[PDB]
Amino acid sequence: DFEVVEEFTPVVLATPIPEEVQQAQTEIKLFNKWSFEEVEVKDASLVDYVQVRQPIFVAHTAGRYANKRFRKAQCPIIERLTNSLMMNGRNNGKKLKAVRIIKHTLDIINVLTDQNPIQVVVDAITNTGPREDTTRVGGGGAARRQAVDVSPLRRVNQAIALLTIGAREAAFRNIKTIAETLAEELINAAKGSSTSYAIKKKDELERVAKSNR
Amino acid sequence: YKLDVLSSVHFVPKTPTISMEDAQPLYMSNASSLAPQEI
Amino acid sequence: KNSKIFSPFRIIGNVSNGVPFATGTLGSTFYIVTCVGKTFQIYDANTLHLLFVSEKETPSSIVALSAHFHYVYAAYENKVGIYKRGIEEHLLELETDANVEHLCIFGDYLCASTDDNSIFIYKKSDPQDKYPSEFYTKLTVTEIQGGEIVSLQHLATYLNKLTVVTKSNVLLFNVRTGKLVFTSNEFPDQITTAEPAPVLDIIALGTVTGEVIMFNMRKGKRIRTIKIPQSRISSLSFRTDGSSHLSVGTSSGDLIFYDLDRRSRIHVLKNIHRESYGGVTQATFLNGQPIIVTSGGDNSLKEYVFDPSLSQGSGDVVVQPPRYLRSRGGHSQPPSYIAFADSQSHFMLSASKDRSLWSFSLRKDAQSQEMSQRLHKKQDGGRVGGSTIKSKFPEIVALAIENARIGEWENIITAHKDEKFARTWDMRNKRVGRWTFDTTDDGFVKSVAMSQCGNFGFIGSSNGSITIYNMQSGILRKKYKLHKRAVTGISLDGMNRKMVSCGLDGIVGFYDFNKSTLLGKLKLDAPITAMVYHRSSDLFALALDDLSIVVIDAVTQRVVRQLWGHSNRITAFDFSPEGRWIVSASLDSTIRTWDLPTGGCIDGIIVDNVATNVKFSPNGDLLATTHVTGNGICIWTNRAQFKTVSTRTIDELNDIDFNTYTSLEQIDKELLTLSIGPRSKMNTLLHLDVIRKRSSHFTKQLREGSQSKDYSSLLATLINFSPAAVDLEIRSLNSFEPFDEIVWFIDALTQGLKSNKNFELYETFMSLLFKAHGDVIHANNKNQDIASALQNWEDVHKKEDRLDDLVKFCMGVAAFVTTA
Amino acid sequence: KSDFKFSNLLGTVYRQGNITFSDDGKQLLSPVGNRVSVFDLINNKSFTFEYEHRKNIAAIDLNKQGTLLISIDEDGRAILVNFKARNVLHHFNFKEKCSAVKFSPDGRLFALASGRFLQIWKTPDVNKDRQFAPFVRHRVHAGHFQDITSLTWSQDSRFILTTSKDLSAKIWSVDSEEKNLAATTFNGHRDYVMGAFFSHDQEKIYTVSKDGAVFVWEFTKRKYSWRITKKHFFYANQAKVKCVTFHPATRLLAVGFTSGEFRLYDLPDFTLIQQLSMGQNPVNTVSVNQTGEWLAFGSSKLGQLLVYEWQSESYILKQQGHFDSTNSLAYSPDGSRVVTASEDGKIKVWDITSGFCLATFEEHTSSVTAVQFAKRGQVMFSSSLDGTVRAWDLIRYRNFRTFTGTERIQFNCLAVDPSGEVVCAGSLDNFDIHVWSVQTGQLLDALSGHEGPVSCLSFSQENSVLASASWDKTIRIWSIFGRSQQVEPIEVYSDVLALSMRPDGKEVAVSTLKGQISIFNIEDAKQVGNIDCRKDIISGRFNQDRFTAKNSERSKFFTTIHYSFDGMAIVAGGNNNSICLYDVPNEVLLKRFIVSRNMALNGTLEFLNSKMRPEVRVTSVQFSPTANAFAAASTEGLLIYSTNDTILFDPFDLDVDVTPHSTVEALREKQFLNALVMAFRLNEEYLINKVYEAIPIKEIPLVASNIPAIYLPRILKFIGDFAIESQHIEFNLIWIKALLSASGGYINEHKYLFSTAMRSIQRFIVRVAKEVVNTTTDNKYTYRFLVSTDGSM
Amino acid sequence: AVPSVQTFGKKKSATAVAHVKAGKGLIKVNGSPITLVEPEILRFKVYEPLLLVGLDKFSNIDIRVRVTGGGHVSQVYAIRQAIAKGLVAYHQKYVDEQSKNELKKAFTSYDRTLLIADSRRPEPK
RNA sequence: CAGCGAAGGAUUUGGUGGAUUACUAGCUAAUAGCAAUCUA
Repeated sequence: DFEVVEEFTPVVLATPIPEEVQQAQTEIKLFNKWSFEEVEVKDASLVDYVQVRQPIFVAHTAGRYANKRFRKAQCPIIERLTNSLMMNGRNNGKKLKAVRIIKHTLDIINVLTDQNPIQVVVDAITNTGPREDTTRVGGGGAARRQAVDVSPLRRVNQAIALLTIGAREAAFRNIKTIAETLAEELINAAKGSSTSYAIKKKDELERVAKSNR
Repeated sequence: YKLDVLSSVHFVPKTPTISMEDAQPLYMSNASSLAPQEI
Repeated sequence: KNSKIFSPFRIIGNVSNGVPFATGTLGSTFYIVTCVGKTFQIYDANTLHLLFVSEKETPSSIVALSAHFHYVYAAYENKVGIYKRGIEEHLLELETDANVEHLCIFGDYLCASTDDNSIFIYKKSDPQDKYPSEFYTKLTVTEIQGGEIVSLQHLATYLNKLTVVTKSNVLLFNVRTGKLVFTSNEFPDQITTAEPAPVLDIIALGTVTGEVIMFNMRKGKRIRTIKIPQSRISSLSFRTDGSSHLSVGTSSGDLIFYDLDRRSRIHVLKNIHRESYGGVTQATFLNGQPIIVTSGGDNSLKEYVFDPSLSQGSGDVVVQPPRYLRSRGGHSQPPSYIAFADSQSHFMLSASKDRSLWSFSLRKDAQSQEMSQRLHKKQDGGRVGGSTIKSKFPEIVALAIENARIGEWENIITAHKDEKFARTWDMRNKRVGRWTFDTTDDGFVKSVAMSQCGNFGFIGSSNGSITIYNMQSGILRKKYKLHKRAVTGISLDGMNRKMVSCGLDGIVGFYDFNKSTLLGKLKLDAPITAMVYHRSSDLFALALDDLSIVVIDAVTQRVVRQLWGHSNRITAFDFSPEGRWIVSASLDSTIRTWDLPTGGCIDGIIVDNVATNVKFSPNGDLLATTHVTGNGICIWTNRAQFKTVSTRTIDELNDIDFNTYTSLEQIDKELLTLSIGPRSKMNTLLHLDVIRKRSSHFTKQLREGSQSKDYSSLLATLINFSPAAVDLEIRSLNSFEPFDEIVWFIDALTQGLKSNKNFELYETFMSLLFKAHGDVIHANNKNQDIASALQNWEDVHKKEDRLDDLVKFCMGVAAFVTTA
Repeated sequence: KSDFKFSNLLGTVYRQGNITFSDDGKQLLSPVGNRVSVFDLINNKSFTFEYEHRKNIAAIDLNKQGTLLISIDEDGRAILVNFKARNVLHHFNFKEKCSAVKFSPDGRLFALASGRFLQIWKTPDVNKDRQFAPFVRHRVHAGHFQDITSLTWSQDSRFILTTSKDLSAKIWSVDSEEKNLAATTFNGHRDYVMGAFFSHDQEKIYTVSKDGAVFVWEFTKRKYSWRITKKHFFYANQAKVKCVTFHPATRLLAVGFTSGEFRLYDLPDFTLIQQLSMGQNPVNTVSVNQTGEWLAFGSSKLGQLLVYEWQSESYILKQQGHFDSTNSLAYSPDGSRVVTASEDGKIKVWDITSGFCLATFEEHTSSVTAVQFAKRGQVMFSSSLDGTVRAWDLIRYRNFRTFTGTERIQFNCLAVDPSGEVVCAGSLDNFDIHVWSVQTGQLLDALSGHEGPVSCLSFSQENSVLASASWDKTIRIWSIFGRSQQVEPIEVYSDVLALSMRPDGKEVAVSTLKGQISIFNIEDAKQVGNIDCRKDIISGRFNQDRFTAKNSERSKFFTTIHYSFDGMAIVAGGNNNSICLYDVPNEVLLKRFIVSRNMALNGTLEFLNSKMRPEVRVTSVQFSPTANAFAAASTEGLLIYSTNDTILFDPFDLDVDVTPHSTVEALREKQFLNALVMAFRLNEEYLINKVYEAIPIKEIPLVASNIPAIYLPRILKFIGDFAIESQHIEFNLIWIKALLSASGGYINEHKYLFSTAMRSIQRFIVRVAKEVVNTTTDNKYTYRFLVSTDGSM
Repeated sequence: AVPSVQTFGKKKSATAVAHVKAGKGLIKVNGSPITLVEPEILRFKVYEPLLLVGLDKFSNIDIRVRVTGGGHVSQVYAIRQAIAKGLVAYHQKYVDEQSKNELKKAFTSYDRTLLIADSRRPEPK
């Protein structure tokens, strides 16, 4: 048929480079394990806000996303998960610890549910983000709520927030750690099991909006 | 003219009835080009 | 066959062909007139500049040419032409059918020897005119008196005599009395050349064995003899600046210099010209000067100079050898490949079978220069191979020049005969480059190309594999393997985005270039021999083996034209620079032009030599063809750059044949139509008072139209004349007692704008009427004739709001669609 | 797309040389620097010849058949051009400075004054093919001792009368047999003889000199031997004669002096018909019409060109250009005229078709740096070095607004709002950006944050975000409107000159001093892609400098870039003599144009002959908003490069059955839509015009509704470039109405495809059709008044 | 005597000098190989100038990086910047400009902070 | 050392010739003469 030759000598270097590292020059995988192609966002209106189309090697892109309004809609969603994981007074700044426990939770997500953990966390985002909410229409403070819709950036924000703080309180004083509780949370949120803090909170917010619609 | 022609890079060049008024604007056949407010 | 697109202009790159040239002397300067086939060319001997080229090609080859002061005498098939400044002044028809093949000019006499050993003398009419013109007598050298006439000369101070040098004898004729004065003794070997010495009544004879005789034409003896064993002598010249040297010229290409005073041999210039092309054909000293001009049959004309002697007291015995001075030259073999170097049609690259790449100038023949083959240094520092005895590269199959990055790096990429790598060249430096691109499959290079970014060169091997190298750094970038038989054409888009290859298995492959994919593959019905990509219109043409030319576009990958008509193998073809025509040339001795819009053959030329190369200029100026015989490049100019040619097919809606459409005057009688004229005439008419402040036949035709009730001639005169005339005719219209001329003008304008033509002018004529003397119409308002004339004018004019709401719709909807 | 050819040369109506008229004196031929411009003064249009001398041209003549021109430059390199085909026939080098060239009245000979030799050559045919040597020399006469200043042929092309710097004038017969009729020489002048003319009957000879004497020579007796019968003097004291001409039929002697004053006399009686002044600079050229009614004067110092009718004392045109001093240009929002901001302090509004200046504006007291249009051609803003931005109404021609700062700085670039509330301007000595309201006059803001001189400003045309870019290697994006005060700085590799902005406001292309054009996404401030342009730049070698053109760092970067209106291309120019255009998806050079081959300019030759001058530079480039062209403000003038569809066969998916023959068979068989799409696939202008006119009015909307969407911009841009000059106004408006009604939603959702084809259509509706509709409306209302009211006494 | 090239990579206070020259293909950071650059979770931040363009660009050149200052993540960002713009500058000066701006296009499409840092800050609102 | 490597290789330099603008010939007292000479 037709084939292109574009290297003309088997490439060998003087510094020995590991075989999986030099295998990573044909496709960029997260932590050299998890592929970014065939990772779709199975809910439209959240594609163009959960970003999985520039593959990365680690969740530590030091780029600047907090100086325009919707610029954090194209931080990769693994890194948005990581950044939302490193928040409380105890664990502020510790992005390498957050990256390391994201690596551990994607390994154990894959070893429990034998599928792509990036696809699992993307399904967890698109199942967790609430599609309706209530504002408090004031009237000076008349305690009545009015149901509003909710924009997709707010849905991705509140999805990552619900998932991460659900993993924190689920790891609060049990035997499991943050990596294992976050793995359980992301798996249950991906399949949508109503056993997770995150989609129970989504179902409560959507049900209250349905109530005082 | 002479101080800014030597303070520059690129080159700068320099009775009968009428001097023909070679330079003159306003003309696409305009006569009353004043504003209605001006009038 | 005469053509109707291209007309012959010149045949460039030619300097000599081995007819012995003539020298001539205007004042104290010298010119050198050399024959190039059927034209001669005059050169300025102080700098070898081309002064003149003869104006018309002679009907056969020029075979003997001489030059007195202003005039050049060129003898071809039967007749002698007398030329001044190229333009022919006279033509002397001889009364024979024998071919004239020698001539001399002295006095009032021109003497021309034919090849049946007859001599024709021609005389001036009155000794003040410029050239010999009338027939005088005929002389004959019969077999008793001498052999074949081998030269015809007049050695000086011989009152109307002629030295005729036959192959064995030397005769001396008196050309007024027609007599044979003196016939010498015989010579034991056949003499080939003669030259008169600057010594009085001495001629010098050169034989077919190796000896120069110095015959004394008054004593009848020979003065001395010079022996050059096993060398046929083809030239003789004498030095005339106080140094008695002789220069003999030998048909193995040697120029030997003798001192006659002290009988020694000064120097030998060996291999001054090629023996295979004739050796040194004419060598002559410019007289009084130490410079000698040689010329050979290898299309070359050189000058050699004697420097003054290096010993400050002896001099005459220490003779410094002759050194080289200026020279002009071209190809010694017919060229094999042709390209244009730039878009200006100034230089053209040209490769020949004598293994040289020349760069010939179309503007000034002094600028023609041989691209040098002196190799660079190796990049790492290792040794380069090759023979020590340096020879030229194998003769060039193909080349591709793309001067986008010219002067920056290597610029020409060329492919040679039966060798597996393609060299590069630099046109700016005019030299070879540092890189030779290999094919990497042990196959010869069948095609080359290069992109118009100038970064990439493409090699197409005979084992079907395209390799893409970088022209700057010389290394393999990519390698496509689609074909299995030889790849004969590679080209690429003007945006470096899609490449197109064609092999002689008859598949055209279409590849994306940035991505390394293929976009498609199209199987034709013959092996493809040559591709030409027209790059602006993205249409490439293939010369198939079934003697058709398939024109196919690269965007949608379809065969879009197929041109039939050639009877043998298509040697070459090329697109017009506008991409409208394609000119092909093939081994049925023909050149055709195809209008690929209509798909037919516009013009055909039957040319006697087969045209092996055809190239258009990158502007529409010139066609350059290259034939099987002839060392030069034939140059044609397209007459369709100055006129327009009909795209109507030859063998063996005139506006659509001349590609025009004269727009018809009005499309429909119910359609408004402006004037055929400038748009500004309405504004000039409406505001010519303020414009200038910022700066009768009519009455007779109006009356006659009021009689006949048809104002067509009136309105024709109105649309004809100028705005000052229009204002001055409308302003004087008898607005006083019965008001006839006003109402005749008004219903003339009514008859006018009933016809829906020139209607903006009829509108301004009504505006000029109301402006000039609408006050009298307002004065005798309710007058019956003028009120009825205005009534029917409004009756026709009220149907003009079609234009109003039409432009209202177009303006409103165009604004809405553009903004929102 | 990329197949631009040199169309026109706006600006610079005259540089150096002699003006010529046509025979039917409708066009005048004017030597601009090394081109030749031809202005048709009745059919209001103009073109410039494509060919190019290598030095400034000094002589022009075309024969009175109008069929071929010959132009000689200031060292004798003649060029013979076919005047109708507009293609050059021959290049002939006369060896020295030729003062005049003239064709005979019978066209068949021309003569020229090369040095002190009068040489007559005979004219090659226009019908003959090009030869290697088409000129055949008639003779060369040498009787003058110094250089010949003028020629004059007689009425019959039989004698020629030449004037020299040597203080004589001579008469030579053309042929040898009349040598005895013409062998005299005419002495008596104190200075250079500037002209020598015959009378109508060729009995009197008038010889005008530089000091101011005109001598009348007659063949009288005091035998008969050419006495001098009367000397008349101009008595202009300080000034002296610079150019003379004579119309022998109307007996009109026209004389221009070195003081701008020209006088015109009725010659054998020497009565001053008129005396008036061009200006203060000398009158370098006088030329006269064949009927003698128009006089064209050229002054060479200010580059000005009058043609003036002396009967009706009035100037047909007054047109002064700008050599070498042109800082900016801007197309009008329909591509009908170009506004030029020039270094002598003035704005000039040049029509493009007719190559002349409509209005000029001198209220800046220093070099105007930038012009920019706004409010859809109603207002025009300019900023200069005298410290002012100011606004110009192009209706009432008034400077109605002037904006200054508070710091006394000089402004180098500006940018206006789309919704023209705010003007904005940046300097090269202040590091701030000055933000003025246009409605009130006040200084609305001073934006600060650059640490280097703000080289360029541009407002995004759609979302109205400001982009500035400065020599601190930084492009910066300011959200000004609506409570933001937001600043986004994008750093870049080197210092920026000429930012430019996409028509949709999505991206911004900056030119840097490295030599590159980088293209950035505005909203997500990351680089989309760059072009590396410093190796396809032609940087010539100056005469004064001692470093090669390869190693020079003078001009290997672009100081002005501009987007195409479909957003897909960038034209670019700088201080070099190449202008380059690229397509920004592929980042590849489409085409590079050599802006000058004049060796009289400086940076033209890369290699100087081994045997200050005005350097060549382009200061502003812009694309045309309506028709597929660009203007470049070089030193020679406003170079206008445009494609045309008459040439270049470039089809669009034709097959073997798609043919002009097939198209006219489909037209004769009246499948009108099939004929229209066959002509679109041919993409042949005559075929599209033929089918377009052959479709009837009854079924314009069926065809226009069934046109496929890929052929929509072709039919729209065809209708635009056709309907500007075509007479079929209702036919073209019917087609426009049918296309806008049938497919005017596709246009609105594909704005930038039809962004130059729709601007060309409303260049037809408001500029010819609305003028006609205005005239018929005024006629209707004057009728209704003149018949509806009471005129009694 | 050798064709060599020096570039600089900076983040907050780390700074890395990279010398690139022709050689056998060895990439050495602070004397040790590139496969030892701790904190070992950002070793692919260091690797991505190699894996973005292929190791066949590095098969003929040897790089050495000297990194001072900063912290762990500032040093890996300085290393990757120095490696990236050193490869670009080597292919500019000693290989062809087409591979030069192909490398610039690949690095700029990944992130232009491999080639241009974010340097002077803050903003005074 | 390996490698490159055809009766040698590298570096430096002086001189000359040709291009560095697009080729209609020299001289003079120039409608022609001269160019061997303008002068009786």
